[PDB]
Amino acid sequence: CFLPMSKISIALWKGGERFNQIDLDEICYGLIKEYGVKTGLKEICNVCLFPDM
Amino acid sequence: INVSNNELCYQLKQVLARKEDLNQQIISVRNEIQELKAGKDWHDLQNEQAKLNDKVKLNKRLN
Amino acid sequence: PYTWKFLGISKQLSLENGIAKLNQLLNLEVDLDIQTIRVPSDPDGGTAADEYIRYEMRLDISNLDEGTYSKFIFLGNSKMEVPMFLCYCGTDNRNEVVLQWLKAEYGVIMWPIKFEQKTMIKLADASIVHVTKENIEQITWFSSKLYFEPETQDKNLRQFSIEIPRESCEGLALGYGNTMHPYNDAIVPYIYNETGMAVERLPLTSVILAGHTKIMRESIVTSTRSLRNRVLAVVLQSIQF
Amino acid sequence: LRLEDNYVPTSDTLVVFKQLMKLPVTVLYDLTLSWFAKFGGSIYLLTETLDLLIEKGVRRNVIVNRILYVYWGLNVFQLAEIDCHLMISKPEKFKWLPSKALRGDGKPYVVKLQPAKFIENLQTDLAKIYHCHVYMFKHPSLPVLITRIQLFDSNPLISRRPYYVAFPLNSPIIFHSVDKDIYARLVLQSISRTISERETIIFKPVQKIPVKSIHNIMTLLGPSRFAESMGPWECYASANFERSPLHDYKKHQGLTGKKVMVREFDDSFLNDEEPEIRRLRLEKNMIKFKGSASRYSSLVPIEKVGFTLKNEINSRIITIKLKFNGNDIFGGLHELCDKNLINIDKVPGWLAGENGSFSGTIMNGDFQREQ
Repeated sequence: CFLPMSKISIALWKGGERFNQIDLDEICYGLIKEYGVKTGLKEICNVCLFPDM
Repeated sequence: INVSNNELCYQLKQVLARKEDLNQQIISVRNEIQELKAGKDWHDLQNEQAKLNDKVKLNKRLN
Repeated sequence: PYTWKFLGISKQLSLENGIAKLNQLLNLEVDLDIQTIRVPSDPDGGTAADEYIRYEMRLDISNLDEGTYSKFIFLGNSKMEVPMFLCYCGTDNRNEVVLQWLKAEYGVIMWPIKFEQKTMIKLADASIVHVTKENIEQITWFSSKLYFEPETQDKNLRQFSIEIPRESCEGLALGYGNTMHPYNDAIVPYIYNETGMAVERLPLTSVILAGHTKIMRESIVTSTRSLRNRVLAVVLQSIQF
Repeated sequence: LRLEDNYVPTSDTLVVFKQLMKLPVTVLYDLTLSWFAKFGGSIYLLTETLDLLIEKGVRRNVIVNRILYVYWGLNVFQLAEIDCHLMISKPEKFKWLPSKALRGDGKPYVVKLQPAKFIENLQTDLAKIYHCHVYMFKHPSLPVLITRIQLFDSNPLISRRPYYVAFPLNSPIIFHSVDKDIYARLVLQSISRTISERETIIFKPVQKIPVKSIHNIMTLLGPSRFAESMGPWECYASANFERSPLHDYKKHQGLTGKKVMVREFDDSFLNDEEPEIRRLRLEKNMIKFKGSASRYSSLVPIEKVGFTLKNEINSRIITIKLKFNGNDIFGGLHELCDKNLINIDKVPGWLAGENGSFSGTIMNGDFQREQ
C-alpha cells in the first residue's frame, strides 16, 4: 500500500508496573472490532476505570 | 449357445440400464454435496460460530 | 376457428327479392332475417347515422362439419358513401357460387378489404364491448397479445410482441376513467408514454386477444360463429372515403 | 481408462473429409507437420514432399487425400485439433451460454487457473465415471482458454457430441456450450469440483438464452470495459469524449463546443426537408442507440430479449410483457427509430440497448436480471 496507514495500541499501568501486552492488545483489538473507534475507546477507558463494572 | 446368447443380451440390456441409473444417482449425490458444502446457511452458521467463539474469548479475558 | 374473410359491396341493395333465384340455382333453402340493429343503444347517438340493417344469411344444414358451415353476415346504411359490405367464413364451394350469383344478378362490384392500423385498434376496442339485454354495455377483459412484424436490413428485427395481462388492462381502464373506448384512449397512450413505440405507425400484424378473437390485417378469426354489432359497425365505418 | 492421444476412435472417414475440406492449405501444412512431429506414420525427408506440393499450387482435395491416406479416423487428438481449428475459423456456427462462479457467502471468485495442472486433474476426475479425453488451447486473438471435452460410449467406441467450456483469463464468468443432457451436467459439475482445490466453487448460471459467437460473448460478459455499459453508455467504455489532463486545452470540448439540437418536451410527435436538421436527427438517433458516431448493426448482435415493465399507477401493479426476436434486435430498433416511427424523446434506457442480452423485469425504474 501507499496510503498513510495508522496504528492504534493501548498500554496500562497499575502504579507498580506495566501490564502484559498480549492480552491488552487482544482486548483492544476485539473491542475496536466489535464496537468501533469513537465508541471502542470510550468502552476501553470505562473498563480501565472499573469502579463498578 | 443361441438361447443363452439371447438371455445374455437381455440381461446385458438390463445391466446397461442400471449403469445409466447409477450414473444419474452419482451425479445427483455429488451435486447435493457441492450445493450443501457451499450453501449460504453453512457460511452463515460458520460466521456466527466464529463470532460466538470470539465473543466468549473476549468476555473471558475481560472478566 | 371461423376465419372471417371480408369483401366489399358497391351499391345498396335489398335481399328479400332474388333469393328464390339463388334457391333455384342452389337447390337449397336459406333463411335471411332482417335485423334493424343499432349501435350504442344508449341515447347519446341522436338516432341518426347509428342504425344498420343486418342480413344474416345462414345455411341451416347438417352441422357435422364447421369448415363447410358458412354464414354470410351483411350490413348496410342509406346515408354513407359506400353503403354495404359482407363477410364470409368456411371453405365451401357455395361461397364461390353465391359470390358468382351476387356478381351476376344485381350487378355490383366486389373487392377484398385490407385493414389499417387504427382500424385494427378500433376493432380491438369494439370486440370486447359486450351488449346485454338490460340496455347497457358491460365490458369484459382479455389478456391481449399485440404483435408486430417489421422489415429491416439483413432481417435485424424480425418480429416482436407486446403482451398485456388482464388485471393490468382492467387497472389501466379503471385508472383512465369511465369511457367506452379503452384501447384507443388508455392503453395506446400508456404504451406511447412508457415505451415511445406509437402502435399506430408501427406495422401491426395480429392483435390477438386471450383466445377470444384474433384480429389480423386480412381477416378475423374468432371462437364463436356470431359477430357483434359494433365490430361490423367499425368495419363499415372504416371503408368509407 | 483415461484415453491418451495415441488411441484412435472409430468414425466415418467422409465426415472427416467434409470437415477437413473447410480449412485452408497453410493450416493443413501446419497440422501435417505437427502430427508427423508428434506421431508420424508412413523426419525432414517427407517434409520437402509437401513443401514442393504447396509450392506448385495444388488444390485442397489432393492434400486432404494425402493427410487422410498417409494415416489410415486419425486419432482423438488429431480430431480435437481439427475441430478446434474449425472453431477458430468460423465462429458463427457455435452457441455459447454463460455461467458465473460463486463461492462462500456469494462473493465472486476469479478462476486464475493454469493450463498445465488443471488438465490432468480434470481428466483423472472424469475418468472415474466415463471414458473421456480433454484438450485445451489458447485462442490466438482473444485472451481466453477454450477447452474441448469429448466423451465416449460402448455400443468399438461410439463417440458423443463434443462439449466445449471456454475459460476467460481473469473473470468469474465461465462459458459452456449449450446442452442439457446428463453428460453436460456431469462435465460442468466435474469442472466445478476440480477447479477449486482450496475452497468449493458452485456454478450458478447467469443467463438462459444462448448467444452466438465467442467475440460477442467475450465483449458482453468477459473481462472488458464494455461489460456493463453496452448501450447509450458506450462512450464511457471507450473514453473518446475526454482527453488526459496533460493534453491541450485549446482542443477541448469545453472550449470548442459541440453542435446540439433543442429538444422538444411537449407532445409534438403524433402530428406528422432541412438537411442539416436531418443530419442532426440522425446524429441524435446514433447517440441514443449507440456511442458517438453496416451502419445500423450494433457492437454486439443480440438474438432474443424478453422484457417486463411493472409500473405502479394509483396503487395498481400494471405489468406488460415485451418480447423481441431476430438477428440483431437493437440495430433493427435503431433502424425503426431512424424512419421516424419511434419517438426517441420517450425511449427509456433499458429499451435503448443497455444491459444487453439480459432479459429481466423492471420494478420502479431500475433494471434487474432474471434467474
